[PDB]
Amino acid sequence: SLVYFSSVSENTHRFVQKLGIPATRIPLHGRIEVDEPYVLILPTYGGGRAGGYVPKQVIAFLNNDHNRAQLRGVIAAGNTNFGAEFCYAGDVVSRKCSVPYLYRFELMGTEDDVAAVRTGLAEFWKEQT
Amino acid sequence: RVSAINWNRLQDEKDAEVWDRLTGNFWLPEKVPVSNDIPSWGTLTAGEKQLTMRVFTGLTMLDTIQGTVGAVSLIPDALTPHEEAVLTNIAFMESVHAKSYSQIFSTLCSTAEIDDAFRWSEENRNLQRKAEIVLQYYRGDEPLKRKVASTLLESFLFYSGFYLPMYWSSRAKLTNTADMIRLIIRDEAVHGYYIGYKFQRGLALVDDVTRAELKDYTYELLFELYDNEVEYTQDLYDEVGLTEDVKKFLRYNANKALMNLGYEALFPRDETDVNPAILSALS
Amino acid sequence: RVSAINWNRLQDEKDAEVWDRLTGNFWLPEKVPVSNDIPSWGTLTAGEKQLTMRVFTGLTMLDTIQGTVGAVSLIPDALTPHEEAVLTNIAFMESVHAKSYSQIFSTLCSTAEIDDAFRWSEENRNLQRKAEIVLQYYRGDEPLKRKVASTLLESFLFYSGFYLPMYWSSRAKLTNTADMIRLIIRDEAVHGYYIGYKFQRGLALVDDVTRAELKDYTYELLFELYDNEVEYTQDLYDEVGLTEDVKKFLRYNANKALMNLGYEALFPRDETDVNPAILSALS
Ligand SMILES: Cc1cc2nc3c(=O)[nH]c(=O)nc-3n(C[C@H](O)[C@H](O)[C@H](O)COP(=O)(O)O)c2cc1C
Ligand SMILES: [O-][O-]
Ligand SMILES: [Mn+2]
Ligand SMILES: [Mn+2]
Ligand SMILES: [Mn+2]
Ligand SMILES: [Mn+2]
Ligand SMILES: [O-]
Repeated sequence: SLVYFSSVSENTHRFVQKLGIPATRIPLHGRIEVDEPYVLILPTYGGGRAGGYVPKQVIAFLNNDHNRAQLRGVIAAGNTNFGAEFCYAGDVVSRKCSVPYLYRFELMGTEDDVAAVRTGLAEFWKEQT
Repeated sequence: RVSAINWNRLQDEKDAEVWDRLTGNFWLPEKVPVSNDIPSWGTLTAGEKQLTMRVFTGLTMLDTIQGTVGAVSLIPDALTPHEEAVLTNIAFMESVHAKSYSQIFSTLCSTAEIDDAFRWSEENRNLQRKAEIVLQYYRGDEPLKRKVASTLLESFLFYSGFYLPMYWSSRAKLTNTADMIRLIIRDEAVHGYYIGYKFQRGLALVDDVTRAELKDYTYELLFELYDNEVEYTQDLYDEVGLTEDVKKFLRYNANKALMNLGYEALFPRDETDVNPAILSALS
Repeated sequence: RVSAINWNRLQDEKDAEVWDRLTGNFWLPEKVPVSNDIPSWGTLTAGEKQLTMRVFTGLTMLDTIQGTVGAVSLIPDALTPHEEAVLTNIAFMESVHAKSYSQIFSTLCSTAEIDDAFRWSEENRNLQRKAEIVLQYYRGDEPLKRKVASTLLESFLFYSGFYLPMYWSSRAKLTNTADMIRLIIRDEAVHGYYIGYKFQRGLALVDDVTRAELKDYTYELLFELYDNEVEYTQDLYDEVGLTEDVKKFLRYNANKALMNLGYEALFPRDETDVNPAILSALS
């Protein structure tokens, strides 16, 4: 499965659509729950300085014990022009949890990012068996 | 007709997010200690110094235009009053960026060098051409095209010169100056994202015909600016043999600029594989 | 045509002086803890609370106008490129001022109370008239007259509302919110001086005929704005019985606005003897 988050700009939401994998979105308002294991795809939204960088809607979704238990991996989106903050939201989720850091990409991702995440996510799901 | 802004009623929550990040990232060139780069600066040849001076003056030109003309011209085209307030911050911080280069110049270079670098910006046909292109659309009467030209400046035109500070940092030279530039690049990224975000919001208000006319305009303007930037890059980096790598950086950022406007990346991976030492200097 | 700004060669050293002061005085509404004034706010009557809201909302309109339209419209009329950079900072800081009032509103008043203050600002004929006046010259094609309207706004129109926060502070009420206002007034003083200073510099470039025409316009515009401010002040301050002193404060600031433009004070000393407790509150 795939659980992703995107703000009003939907740069991450449009990348998940180009992926072609069915995925569920963390809503901008309210809480949700997932039953099957999933991989998280979230963008970074930090500033100056691991306190923050993660969207508040994702914090609420991850504060849910039932949702956090089924988290298997994290793929972060962002922009290399942010210096050391480049996709640091995935570093925060990977460090403060036991999940690994699968992939990084910028904004909507290039055509190579979609092919890289599809093949990588397929080989990662076969690893969970 | 005007009407006092109510920050307790936001029509677009993204406006507050960008305002908080930009104002929270406030900085001035005095925050970066450029004095420690005096030894490293002295280890550059006369040609290496001249290249850095001209590249920096070229960045000042884009900062002077984007702050004095660019950001201000977007205010009447705002969708919300908070977008107007955010735009005033961009215009100011752009002036801070342009002044930061003069602080670097004052700390490292002599008066004769600075005058030669600024005189070069006046006569360089490629630098003047790229300014005339965006300025015509900043001062025009097509609001959506203006946002495309503005985003292309923040996400593409700047990075032809942003390469050098990262190149020097990769060689353990002018490290503090690179930290100064990194503060600018961090700000530019948010500007290009925000102005591009607002461009997409305006795209949803027009018809399908206008949407296709704007996609053609973006590709035409990108390549017109790219053809001018490749000539600009040759005249500067050909002496140091960095032209081919800067061109990769140019194509790499041109794809980013397109994604800010909602369009897909155009150049393949084999044409944007910039030297990893430069990318490590960014992040 | 544009030309990257060279901060190492200033045609007017005042531009760097004003830039250093304005940027060095940078602040944000989050720096002032307005929450401590909640107890004091509860001791205000329904009319006294509403009076503070209307005064603050009216100030927000002037700040919104000066940041979105006023300061940016002065950029094409600048004499030096550094004057342009200073104006971008003023345009941004003016937006910070407008946000400060929304921050105060959020901490002390309710949503229904805040909406009433903004709905009143849309319908108040005196507040709308003063806004229409400055907007007419901001959007016109007379550069020197535009600078006169800006100076009268920074040095005269604002202080009709600045009286109340100083009045509360002089009575040990809403002290923290008054500290926020002192930060705003600190910026306004430099703005009125700078815009008025540049107005005087432009006066030396025209002939004596135009110079006399602008002195006539200044006295005429001051009289139009003053007569409108007394009606604005009466409708607001008549309930609390502060009208007689606000008019003294108005003449006190009208003299400041005139002197900022290089003209002599108009009201005598016995006509500007504002309450000493209010003048001490501005210290
Ligand atoms: C206020 C703000 C802060 C950001 N900070 C970072 C950052 O620290 N690191 C990074 O890689 N990208 C950063 N970004 C870029 C976003 O993560 C990027 O545009 C992402 O694709 C946004 O995802 P979305 O449009 O789907 O919501 C930031 C963007 C904004 C608006
Ligand atoms: O402060 O402008
Ligand atoms: Mn810049
Ligand atoms: Mn910028
Ligand atoms: Mn103000
Ligand atoms: Mn002001
Ligand atoms: O820059």
